[PDB]
This record gives sequence, structure tokens and C-alpha cells, in this order.
Amino acid sequence: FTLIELMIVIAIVGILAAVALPAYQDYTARAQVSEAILLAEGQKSAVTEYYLNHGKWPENNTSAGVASSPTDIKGKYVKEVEVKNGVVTATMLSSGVNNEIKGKKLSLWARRENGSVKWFCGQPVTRTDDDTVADAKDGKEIDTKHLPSTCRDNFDAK
Amino acid sequence: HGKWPENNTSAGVASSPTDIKGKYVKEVEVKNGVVTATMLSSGVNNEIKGKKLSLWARRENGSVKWFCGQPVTRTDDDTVADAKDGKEIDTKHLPSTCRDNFDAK
Amino acid sequence: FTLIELMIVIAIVGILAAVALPAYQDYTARAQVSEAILLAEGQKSAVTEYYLNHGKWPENNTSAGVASSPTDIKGKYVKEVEVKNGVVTATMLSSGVNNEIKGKKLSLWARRENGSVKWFCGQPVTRTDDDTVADAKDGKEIDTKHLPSTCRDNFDAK
Amino acid sequence: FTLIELMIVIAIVGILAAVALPAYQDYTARAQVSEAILLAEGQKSAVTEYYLNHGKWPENNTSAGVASSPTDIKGKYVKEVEVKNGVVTATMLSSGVNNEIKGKKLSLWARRENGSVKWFCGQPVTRTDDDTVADAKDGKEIDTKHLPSTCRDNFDAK
Ligand SMILES: *[C@@H]1O[C@H](CO)[C@@H](NC(C)=O)[C@H](O[C@H]2O[C@H](CO)[C@H](O)[C@H](O)[C@H]2O)[C@H]1NC(C)=O
Ligand SMILES: *[C@@H]1O[C@H](CO)[C@@H](NC(C)=O)[C@H](O[C@H]2O[C@H](CO)[C@H](O)[C@H](O)[C@H]2O)[C@H]1NC(C)=O
Ligand SMILES: *[C@@H]1O[C@H](CO)[C@@H](NC(C)=O)[C@H](O[C@H]2O[C@H](CO)[C@H](O)[C@H](O)[C@H]2O)[C@H]1NC(C)=O
Ligand SMILES: *[C@@H]1O[C@H](CO)[C@@H](NC(C)=O)[C@H](O[C@H]2O[C@H](CO)[C@H](O)[C@H](O)[C@H]2O)[C@H]1NC(C)=O
Repeated sequence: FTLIELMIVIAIVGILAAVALPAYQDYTARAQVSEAILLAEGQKSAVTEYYLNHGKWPENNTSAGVASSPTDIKGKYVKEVEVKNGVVTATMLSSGVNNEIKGKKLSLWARRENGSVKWFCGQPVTRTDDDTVADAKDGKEIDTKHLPSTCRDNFDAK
Repeated sequence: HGKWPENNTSAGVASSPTDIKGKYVKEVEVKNGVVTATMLSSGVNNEIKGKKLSLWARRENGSVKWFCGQPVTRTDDDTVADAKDGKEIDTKHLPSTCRDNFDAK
Repeated sequence: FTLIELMIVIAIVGILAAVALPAYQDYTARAQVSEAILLAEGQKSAVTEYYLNHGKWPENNTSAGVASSPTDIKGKYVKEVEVKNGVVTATMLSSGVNNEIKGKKLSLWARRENGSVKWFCGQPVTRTDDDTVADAKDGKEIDTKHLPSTCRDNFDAK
Repeated sequence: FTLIELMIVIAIVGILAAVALPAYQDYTARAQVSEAILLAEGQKSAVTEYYLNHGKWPENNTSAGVASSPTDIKGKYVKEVEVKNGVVTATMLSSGVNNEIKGKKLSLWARRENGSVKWFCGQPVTRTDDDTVADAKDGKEIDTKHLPSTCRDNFDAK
């Protein structure tokens, strides 16, 4: 006979949350990845200096002169950050993150410019030789959709 | 947090179920993300008082989707089941938008 | 004989407002707290620098090099922000806020990482020693329900 | 002899619409103003930076580094947004709006905090000196009833 204004408006806010659910869920993940990136960076300094001073990429965190323990460079969504031959990889925690990005990671690596180096940011990579890396293809890479426009670099970016 | 709120206080709502009541609603309790609403005993039909429904959600991964239907219990973080017991509001009294089954996806 | 469509629909919008009342009232409070947090932050800079440059936490706002007057770091819902030995506490005004959060506050404190510091955000805390704080247990803490997921830190968080 | 249930219920929905008419008509206007406010903001950035970098308020849009043309910062209910000496005013279109708010506007202005500035939001204002504005009293101000609780600032708010 009457009461449908309360019933529909409680059910439009319910469906509004369902539509606002995936937007906040990738905005959210995309936000948790933007930090793995900040934790990865700032460690470029150590790595850059080590390379320019010696001409060899730092083998591990201790070589680069950073928390000798990967797990000591963690965060809220970051379970750690390891330096492996100049390549700095950031791992996403398992608690406090999206759902399709946890335990997932990215990498920052550089290239000899000769007198200086240039840095790249993208999906996990392994270093082959002092001037070549390759996709750490394995299945734990953070999905392209979660990576900034500034971190879409490919293993062979120059 | 990636975990469903255990109770009202966890969800950050009137720590007391009875504090989320109404004219026909005797309360609303959050039990592991599942929100159940109980029908008062005074001021209602006759075959719906003391009866209730539930709203529960499901991880969409990055977001969640909500369901509305007859009382349900949460089993695991992504599974609930009919709170079969006899106090569910009869299908005839539920909107077309609240006919969801325990296994709706 | 007739007119119940106008009577029920005016009474469903009335009860719709009553159901929409607590949702807007915690969404609202949760919004007024999210600012006390923004006012508290951005003062991390002063405090961080003071600590790293001297190895001692700033005793008060003036030491940290900020509005020497706590009341000078207020807002709409924020009655102020005081720095007490590196701990930055934000107080909720008494006018313009929820109802169960006014005159209530939170704290931001940091911890020596050795070469850098890490910040925490949560319910009011007091500093004991240069690397230890404790619950400013007293009854004026902003209730957990009003605090973001990013500001649920405990006095002993590391 | 009979048919009054159809006659009354068609006439209760008719009067229900008449009662729901003013509610949707201020909820509506109040909604069209909330945007003039969003269009006004986000231009605070340009204005803030211009002031902090030079110590003088941007004279006009071009100075602030925004669509050199006021009319280029319009919307659905917004006919434009002009920056006049740091004061940003938003004008309500003439088509697509309430009825007692079209061609009407509001202003956002700031104040030197010394090292930073604080923003205000309210009824149209004019800038007198670098730290003083005044009511642009003229009759085209959006009525207090249509302004959010967050945009009730007076010319002398500090
Ligand atoms: C740090 O990175 C260096 C990269 O050249 C690496 N050196 C070489 C030649 O690979 C360092 O390892 C050397 O020093 C450690 C010290 O304990 C050890 O002796 C290794 O045998 C030697 O290669 C890297 N340091 C560490 C601690 O691994
Ligand atoms: C709120 O829901 C939480 C869901 O994870 C739940 N935590 C866990 C781990 O189940 C909270 O309970 C925790 O906190 C309370 C606080 O008194 C108590 O210490 C419990 O032992 C602990 O599990 C839920 N909060 C409450 C108040 O129940
Ligand atoms: C600022 O924080 C400092 C933290 O070390 C604190 N110093 C010490 C040793 O606690 C400053 O106080 C010192 O300087 C003021 C200046 O008037 C005064 O002389 C105090 O006696 C002295 O401790 C803090 N500055 C202020 C103004 O309190
Ligand atoms: C932008 O705002 C400035 C605020 O100081 C204003 N400058 C002054 C001194 O008022 C700019 O105007 C100056 O530059 C324009 C450029 O054509 C013109 O030369 C004016 O004479 C000069 O005042 C403002 N820029 C514009 C384009 O108005």
C-alpha cells in the first residue's frame, strides 16, 4: 500500500556499494603497489653508488650497504626488498593487501650509461650480465593493471 | 583487514545489537561480516515477528558483492550457509531484491 | 476509503532517514577523524628532521620548529596538534564534530630505525624513553571504530 | 455506490508528489551547488602555489595557470569559474539548475598563514588587500540554505 521509498533507497545504497566495490578494490591495490615502488626506490642510491664506485653491481643488500636482511626493508604491504646483483625487487606482504597482488612483486634495475646509469621500473627481472636482465617469469609478478604508468618497463628497455 | 568483522563493535557500530533496532526491528547483529536483522514482537504482522533475514558479502578480490536473503551463517571467509532453524522470514514477505540463496555468487 | 499511498511514502522516507542516520553519522565521524590524522601528519617532517639531526626527539612544537602554539595547528574538527617528545597528538574540537569523538584525540609517534625512523598512527600515547612510548590511557582516545585501517597501531608496534 | 479506492489512491500519489516536490527541489539544488564547489576547488592548487612561490595572489586564471578563459572552467550547472586575485568564484549556469540558484555564485579564498595558506568557502567575496576580502554584496550569492555545512564561511573568517 505504501512503504517503498525506504526499501528502494536501502537497496540502491546496497548496490551502490557493490558498484563502488571494484573501484575501491583496484584503486586500493594500485595504492599498495605504489608503495612497494617507494620502498624499492631510495635504495637506488646505494646501488648506483656501489656500481659507479666499483663498476660491478652489488650482489646483495649487504654489498649495497643496506639492511643486510631483505626482511628488514619491509612495509605495510611490503614483505621485503632484496637487492640481487643491482636489481632491487619488492615483495608484497600477504596481510593487509588487495587479493590478487599479495606475495607478488616488482623490480627496479639499472643500466650502465657510461659515467652514470639509468633506472627502470617494472615486473620482476633477473640480471644476466652487467648490462642485461630478463623476465623473472614465474607467475608472482604484480599484474600490469596494478602498476603505475611510470613502472611499465620491459626487461629490454633502454 | 582482509577479515570479516566478528561483531558489531569490530565493524564499528553500536556495540549493542539491540541498539540497532527499529519499529518492527528488534535488532541487527553483525556476526562475521553477516548482518542479520530481527523482527520485533510488537507492531508487526503475525507470521513474521521474531523472524529475521541476513545480508552477507563475498570477496570479489579488491572489492566485495552483497547478497540479501533468508538468515545465513558464515562458515569460512568466503562461504556461508542457511541458518536453518525455523525463524527465517518467509519468502513471500521478502522483496524481489532479497531472494538470495546461501550459495549465490 | 483511499489515501494511504501519500501516508506510507511520507513514512518510509521518514524511516529511511532514521536508517540512513547512523550510516552518515559514523561515515561522518570517520571523516572528521581522517583529518585529525592529516593535521597530525606533515608535522612528521619537522619531527623526523629534528630527531635525525640531533638524535633527540623534539620536546615541543617550538623545538620541532612548528607553530609554537598547539592551538595554532587546529582545524575544523581539530582543536589542535601538540608535539610532546616527538609524539604528535591531535585533539578533536568540540564544535562541528560527531558526538562521541569530540575532545578526543590520536597520536603519531616514531621509532629509531637507526639512520632513519618509522612512523606509527593510533590511539594517544606518551613517550617514556627515546625508543618507547605507552598508552596515554585516560579515556579521551578516539574509539577504534573511528580510526582508519592505517591508524590502528598499538603502543608497542615495531 | 463503489469506486473510491482507485480515486483516492490516484489522489494520494498526486499529493505525495507535491510533498516530495520541495524535498527533491532543495536536495536537487543543494546537489548542483555541491559541484560548483568541486569545480571551484582543485584550482586551489594553482592559486596556492602561485601565492607561495611569489607572495602575490594570482590576478586572473592565466596568472594562476589555468584555462585562461573563465568560461573554460564550466560544468553542467556551472557556467564558469574565475580567479580574481586569488579568490576563485564559481557561477551557476542558467540551464539545468534549480530556479533560485541559477546565475548565482560562491567563492573560495585563502589567507596567508605564513609559510602556507588556509582556504575558506562561502558566499561571493572580493579581495581588498593581500590578506583581506569582503562580501561581494550584490544579490547574486547562492542562498545559505543551498550551501554545505563546510561552505558557510564569512568574509572575515580566520
Ligand atoms: C657484495 O657484492 C660484491 C659484488 O662484487 C661481492 N663481491 C664479489 C666479487 O662478488 C661481495 O662478496 C664478496 O665479499 C663477501 C664478504 O663476506 C665474500 O667474501 C664473498 O666471497 C665475496 O665475493 C658482496 N658482499 C657480500 C657480503 O656478499
Ligand atoms: C572484531 O573483529 C575482529 C575480527 O578479526 C576480532 N579479531 C579476531 C582476531 O578475531 C576482534 O577481536 C579481537 O579483539 C578483541 C578486543 O577486546 C579481543 O581481544 C579478542 O580476543 C580479539 O580476537 C573483534 N573485536 C571484538 C571487540 O570482539
Ligand atoms: C626543544 O626540544 C629540545 C629537545 O632536546 C629541548 N632541549 C632539551 C635539552 O630538552 C629544548 O629545550 C631547551 O631549550 C629551551 C629554549 O628556551 C630551554 O632553554 C630549555 O631549558 C632547554 O632544555 C626545546 N626547546 C624549547 C623552547 O622548549
Ligand atoms: C598574473 O597575475 C600577476 C599577479 O602579480 C600579474 N602581475 C601583476 C604585477 O599584477 C600578471 O600581470 C602581469 O603580466 C601580464 C602579462 O601580459 C601583463 O604584462 C600585466 O601588465 C602584468 O601586471 C597576471 N598575468 C596576466 C596575463 O594578467
